[PDB]
Amino acid sequence: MKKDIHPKYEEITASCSCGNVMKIRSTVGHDLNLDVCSKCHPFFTGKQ
Amino acid sequence: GIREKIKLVSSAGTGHFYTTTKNKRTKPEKLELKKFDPVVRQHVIYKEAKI
Amino acid sequence: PAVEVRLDKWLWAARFYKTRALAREMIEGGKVHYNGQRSKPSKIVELNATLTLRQGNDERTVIVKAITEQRRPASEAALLYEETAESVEKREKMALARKLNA
Amino acid sequence: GSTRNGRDSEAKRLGVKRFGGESVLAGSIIVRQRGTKFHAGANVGCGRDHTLFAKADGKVKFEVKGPKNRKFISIEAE
Amino acid sequence: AKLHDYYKDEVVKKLMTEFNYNSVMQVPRVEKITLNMGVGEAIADKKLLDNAAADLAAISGQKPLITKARKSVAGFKIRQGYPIGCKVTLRGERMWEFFERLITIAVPRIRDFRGLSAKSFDGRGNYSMGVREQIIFPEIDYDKVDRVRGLDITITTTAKSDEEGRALLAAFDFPFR
Amino acid sequence: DKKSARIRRATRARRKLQELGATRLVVHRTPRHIYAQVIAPNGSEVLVAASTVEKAIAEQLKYTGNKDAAAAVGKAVAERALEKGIKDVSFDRSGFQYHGRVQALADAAREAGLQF
Amino acid sequence: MLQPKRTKFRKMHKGRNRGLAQGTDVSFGSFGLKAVGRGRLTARQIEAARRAMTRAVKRQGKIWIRVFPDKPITEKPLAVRGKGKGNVEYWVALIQPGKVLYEMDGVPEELAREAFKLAAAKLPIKTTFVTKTVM
RNA sequence: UGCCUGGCGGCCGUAGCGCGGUGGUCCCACCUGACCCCAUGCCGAACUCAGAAGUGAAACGCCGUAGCGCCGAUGGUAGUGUGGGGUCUCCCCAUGCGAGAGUAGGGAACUGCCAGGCA
RNA sequence: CCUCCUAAAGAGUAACGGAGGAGCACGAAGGUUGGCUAAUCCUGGUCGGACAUCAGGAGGUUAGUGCAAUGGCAUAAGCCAGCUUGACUGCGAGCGUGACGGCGCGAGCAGGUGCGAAAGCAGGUCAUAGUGAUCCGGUGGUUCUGAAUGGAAGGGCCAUC
RNA sequence: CCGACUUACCAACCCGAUGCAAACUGCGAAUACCGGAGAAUGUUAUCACGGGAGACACACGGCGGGUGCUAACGUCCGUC
RNA sequence: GCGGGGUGGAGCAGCCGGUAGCUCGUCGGGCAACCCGAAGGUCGUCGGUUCAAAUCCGGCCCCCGCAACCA
Repeated sequence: MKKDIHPKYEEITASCSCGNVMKIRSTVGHDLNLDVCSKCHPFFTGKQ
Repeated sequence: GIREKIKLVSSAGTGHFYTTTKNKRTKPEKLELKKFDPVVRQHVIYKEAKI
Repeated sequence: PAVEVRLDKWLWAARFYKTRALAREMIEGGKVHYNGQRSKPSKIVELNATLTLRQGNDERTVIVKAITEQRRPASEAALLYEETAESVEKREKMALARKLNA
Repeated sequence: GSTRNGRDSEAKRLGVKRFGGESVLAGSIIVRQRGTKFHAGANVGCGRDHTLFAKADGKVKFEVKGPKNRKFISIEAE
Repeated sequence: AKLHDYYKDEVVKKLMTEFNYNSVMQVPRVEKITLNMGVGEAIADKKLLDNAAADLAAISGQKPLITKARKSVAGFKIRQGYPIGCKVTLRGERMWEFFERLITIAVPRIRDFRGLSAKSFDGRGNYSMGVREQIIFPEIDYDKVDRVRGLDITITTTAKSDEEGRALLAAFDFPFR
Repeated sequence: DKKSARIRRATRARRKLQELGATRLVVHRTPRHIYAQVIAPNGSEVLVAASTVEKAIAEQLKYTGNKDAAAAVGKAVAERALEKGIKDVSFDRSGFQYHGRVQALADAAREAGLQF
Repeated sequence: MLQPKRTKFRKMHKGRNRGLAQGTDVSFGSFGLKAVGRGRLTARQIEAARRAMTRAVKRQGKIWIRVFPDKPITEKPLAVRGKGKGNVEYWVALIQPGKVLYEMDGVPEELAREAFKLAAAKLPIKTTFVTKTVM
């Protein structure tokens, strides 16, 4: 992988109102707050 | 045609020169190249000059 | 190879008159003046040459260098005829006189 | 009665100057051609205009070789 | 590499029992993820391509390769030798991490979401899907974005055909509807 | 199709060298081993060969796929070549970029006294 | 009238007409009209024979024309000496012996012979009637 | 000495496609990691290095199979050199050469050098 | 002046015969080293639709060649990048083509250089058109000559307009 | 929507069958031409150098052709 | 027989490989003169080249300047 051309990429914690916590990498830098998580989406849950 | 003939004068100070062509419109920059010069016998840098 | 320009042709390009026939009629009537004197339609307009044109009731004097055979939009006509500052002042003087008359 | 044709170019004397089995001195032009119709093989050089010339004395020889079945000229040394 | 070890432990055996494969690597695998757009409206301004490139530098985690006009098309007013979009290819740690981002955060985030078609598989096991909006991704922000934009996501899988493709994505729990 | 691509890129130097008619030192590179041969101008007969698959060289080396192994096989082929009396060859890149283990092979053969 | 929709070259050399024909065997139908001598059949001749046959059979049998005019023949206008090749006037098909000119199916042999006899009078070359052969 | 594998060739479709099957001790391939030698007009895809956990899936090799490709007679036909002739825009005759297409058919390559694993 | 056919399977071959181009372009569009392979079609995919870019498959050069056509081109002569000026100086075994003037191809030798680790390649471009004799003068270098001698003017040789 | 409904119907590519080409060729002669070896024959018939020219308006016929109307005792080429 | 032209209702550049515009005519608005906005071609017709024809080539229709002369 090339040296210094690419944007900064780092481990970041992502949080959601549903409350699960998972480790993920992104270029965003500051912590991420999500309206909908995967485990709380109605279709993925199968409830609706 | 549009290309105008020019002389590449040896920088060795021996007066030898080459003749080539170029067009002034697209490439207004000076032409400079390392070409052989028989009288001094060495590869010396030639700069263009008027014909 | 400069292309010669007629006086009525220049006027028609400048849009002063609706048609070249009207330009010829006005020139032949003596109302139009070139260099402040009566002139025939055959006369040639020249760059930096005064055109003491008389249109309607207000005089104009232009010395424009850009002469165009082709009639242009009025936005271009403003550039086509120069309308020097003295001519502007004289035109506004004539306009004020007309307003006083009215 | 005017015609737009009547124009042609002088013929260029192409073709095979030396045919198979002919003894040629070094440097003799073997074939003059447009494009590498005959390719360069052993002891044969290809000039800039795709002419082929013997690089050594011997007997010229045509043959068919290679996956493309192209013709090759080579000087059997002698 | 959470999806990487997901694949290594349990998706591999799930697919192996489900299709009765003799050799382990016979299970289909996801070789690469490719993101690309047609920015054909870059013929008006060159700079808008730079914004596209920066946006997906942020989205993908690597500097996009600009794409090139393959050949002239007059009907679209483009001639050969013009940049008309960008692309980014993701493999390995990045390919998994982006897949994780997709499944976890992106696929919830599309408005009016009713599913993702199962008919989008090409026919040789490689899946394709189109993303209309970029705000769905966490990295891109709504306030500083320039214009509504989209992209396409292609996943390439050594899978031989459609059913092994859908089985792979189902085992990874990719939504389908 | 790595093999076909490699043969394609090697063919130009291959046929140019065949045209010159010089003795050709061919190198093969593989993730596990590395082979070397010295082929006469006609391209048929092989004069001297040496590879890390051979038990003679294999048991000295820790691993047969590394640059040190490449250097050892290079020294071996050079010694065999000097024994038979070739003393000069033309290297065959063989589509392998002149770098890494092939590069080490070339340097080992050069230091061994083989002129190329 | 039959004419090529497009051609690479507007004018073509006169050429010659040696050799025997190809496509001698009737192939597309039950009956056919052969040629016995060399000739140059114009598009007008083709059209005239076509009309004669079609009307003779009264739109019952299906018709095939195995010759197409594709050689442009030029003619100088009157009162000219030299000065380049003349304009194209009509198109012709070169015919050698054996060339099945026309072919018919779906009609009794007797009426087929009648129609072909009527049409052969419009052509310049001698013709004969030939039937389908299994091989 | 026999089988199998890798490289380098000879030859350039009887030798190449398609379809089915088979191979992992050695060899090959895929494959694990890549901060570094090296590289991505992004990507360890390619190239490159460090290795040997798994496998023969893909590729590769090998065996079989005419759905193709390909090769291809004998006979006739076309053409034509020389001489003669006719009803001379075209033919014919003696003699020499003799196609192309098509038919019967052949066909799933053969082979040299070196190295390695097994018996 | 160049390409094709007429042109009759070596070369050559006329017509107020049939058809098209030239009077350039390029210090990179040259040299070398390394790398790569097209058109077209099908399927899937946001704007995007017949044709934009992405992925895969079929196909195998039907693409591309700076400009006409022919002949070439996968070892690529096609496309990309790094470094560079061999678009060098003096010669030239031999040969092609012309009545001649001339035009063309050229391994190799010497000096020096570029690329390549090296083998090697490079004396312009894929080739064939992109041209102008002699005279008369112009410019720079070189005592070669210099109408008594020493210089100069002019002339000469080389480069060049 | 798919599934297809008849045409006033038009149908691209592909497939099967039949032709045509000077500027089409995945095939391909007879002749001619270049070279090599061999016997017979031929007044060196061949090449080079030198002295002297003439000639550079051709015609018809056979064969292969362009133009013409496969007209001309027409015109322009190739070979005899 | 040789060359030119065929472009909003009329007159016109362009245009001459790179998405059709100007004046007048019409309408409306500003204001007889003058200024602004809009509808208005599908480039004489049919084919070919090109990634693409107002553009470039072949043929066809009409109109224009010419010559169709010496015997």
